[PDB]
Amino acid sequence: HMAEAALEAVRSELREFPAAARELCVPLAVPYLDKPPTPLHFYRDWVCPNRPCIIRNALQHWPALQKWSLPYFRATVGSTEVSVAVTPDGYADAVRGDRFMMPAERRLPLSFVLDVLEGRAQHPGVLYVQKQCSNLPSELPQLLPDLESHVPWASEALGKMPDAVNFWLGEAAAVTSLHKDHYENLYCVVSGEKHFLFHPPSDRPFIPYELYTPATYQLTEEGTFKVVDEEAMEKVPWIPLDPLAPDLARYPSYSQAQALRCTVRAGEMLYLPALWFHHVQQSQGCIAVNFWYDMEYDLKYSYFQLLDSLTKASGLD
Amino acid sequence: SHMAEAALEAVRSELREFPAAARELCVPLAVPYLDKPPTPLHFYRDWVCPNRPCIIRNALQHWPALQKWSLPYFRATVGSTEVSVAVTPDGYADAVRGDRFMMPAERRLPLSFVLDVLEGRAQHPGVLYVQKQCSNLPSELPQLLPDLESHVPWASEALGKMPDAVNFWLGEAAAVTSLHKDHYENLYCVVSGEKHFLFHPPSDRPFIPYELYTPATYQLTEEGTFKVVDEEAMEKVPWIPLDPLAPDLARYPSYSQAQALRCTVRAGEMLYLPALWFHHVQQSQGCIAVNFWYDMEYDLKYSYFQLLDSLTKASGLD
Ligand SMILES: O=C(O)CCC(=O)C(=O)O
Ligand SMILES: O=C(O)CCC(=O)C(=O)O
Ligand SMILES: [Mn+2]
Ligand SMILES: [Mn+2]
Repeated sequence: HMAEAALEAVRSELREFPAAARELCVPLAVPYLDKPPTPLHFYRDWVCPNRPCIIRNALQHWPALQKWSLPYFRATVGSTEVSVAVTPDGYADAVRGDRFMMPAERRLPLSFVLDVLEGRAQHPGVLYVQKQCSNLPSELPQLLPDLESHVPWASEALGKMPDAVNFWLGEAAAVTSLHKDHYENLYCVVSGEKHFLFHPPSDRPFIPYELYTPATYQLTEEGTFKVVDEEAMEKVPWIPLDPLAPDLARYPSYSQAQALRCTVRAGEMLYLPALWFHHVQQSQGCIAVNFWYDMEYDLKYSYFQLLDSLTKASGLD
Repeated sequence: SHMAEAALEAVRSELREFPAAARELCVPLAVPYLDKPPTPLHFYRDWVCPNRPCIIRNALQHWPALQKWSLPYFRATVGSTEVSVAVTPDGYADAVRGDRFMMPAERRLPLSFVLDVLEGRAQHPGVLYVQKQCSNLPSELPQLLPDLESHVPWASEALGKMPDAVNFWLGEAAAVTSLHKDHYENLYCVVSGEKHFLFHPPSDRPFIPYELYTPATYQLTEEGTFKVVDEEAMEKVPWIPLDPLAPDLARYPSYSQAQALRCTVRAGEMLYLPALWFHHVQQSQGCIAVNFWYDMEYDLKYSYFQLLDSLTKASGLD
């Protein structure tokens, strides 16, 4: 009886938190820094308040920035075998139909990827060097001397070294579905550009989540794609909504969230804070590197956990 | 419907678990000690941003006050100075008493008389405490400013701002500061004696009770008795009725699922009391203390605490 009234009160506060939080803590545009910050300034101004920014002139020390290019990769590591994600439509690790679709895993010489990117050669579907798991040192070690194993002022600020360094090189059709990571992320564009769409963690009440049975694409011999359910896998929660084409009929509440878009260009470094929902688009053959630092699990993390569970518990998700 | 009653219980269940879940990750079992002042970066990353307390030793060695300051030294130095003194019948200024938020009687007495009371050479009705705050050290006792620093340099650099106020504290052992929290980063410097702190983290809010009280002020009558005059001009004030020293578990049973964190801060030591932390304060007789208030950043942790506070009310736990 009366409990229903208490439930709507709780729901109203959860619905009001995302607006309150952004007016106080979320920028109106992802800000630019004229130069790398000091470790103290970085932690106080961006890391602790959990706020994104793009740092200019932070890679001028990197040999890679003057050297890296599709022709340079061909000459330098063309024969190196790399892991390449293949999908029919360019959405790896994304909800397609009623399944969480995982990429097809293929080993291919880098040279081939470069030909496909340049339109020199074809392949069914969409290619993306996107292995992660610190794929830069793991698969293209010969490129390590062309960059720093870490961002010194950022590593000093956080008091720890990165847990992984990943290399990203994909087709323009290769889109990363909206998701969040429990890492502090420094995303460095060496060539081309990346188009980032953001939601802050405090938008959680309006970001829909559902459980999907996991599946993987299997690439046939006939040049088509099959779906192989991962029968021996626990189910995985994921965000079904496309921020670029949101289904406001199924999840009207996403309109009450507010996305923050931005583009990061070659030579620029983006600080993407921990737990921020992000969706990523790239230019054809974009070359990028990102540094992952495990986040600190403190009051901000415990608070988000409460927000995430209460979003579900209150029936907003 | 029947689902609504079940949904509300799932919410309340998560809220009641949050304080224990949060403290396992974020709240220490005991207040840690530091052997020397930290660097600005270390101070921000280890204590401020994670929002957790510590006591810093050997941080006041540059303060002449640490060698000079004492009850006798003050008498010679500022004994004739008139200062605002809080007076209450029982030693509890800014505390819930019955159906009113009781504010102390503020009187302007020369400091020479306060020292007499503390040393037992003289007597006064009720309990004396110099706690006016509002930066009462530069405002009322400017002669003492040379004996210390106008701010804490390594802390000011870390927080990127200057202190919003510097307060002088001196009171009887019977004068207790009720449990409350501030919207400030607080650096509490004990110059002489000792202060005993009892803490609750912000995340204990689900079980920390709050009520709205009519404000009233004590009035000392010429006969040495205390009258209660209500403050009609102020709107109702929210305050914590509960006494961590004698908890009324019959009235507020839910405090038992909270967990207090106690510690003592001695002369020469500096406590970092993080913003929004609930704290309750006792002092030895004539304890001498100074504290720096830096305004907190109103960031995501503030919004999160505001949400937790609001949810505590919407859900019926408070
Ligand atoms: O670059 C991408 O496509 C994804 C990047 C990402 O997911 C991350 O850095 O956390
Ligand atoms: O010194 C006391 O008794 C209380 C001080 C206090 O409330 C504070 O430092 O914020
Ligand atoms: Mn990511
Ligand atoms: Mn206080």
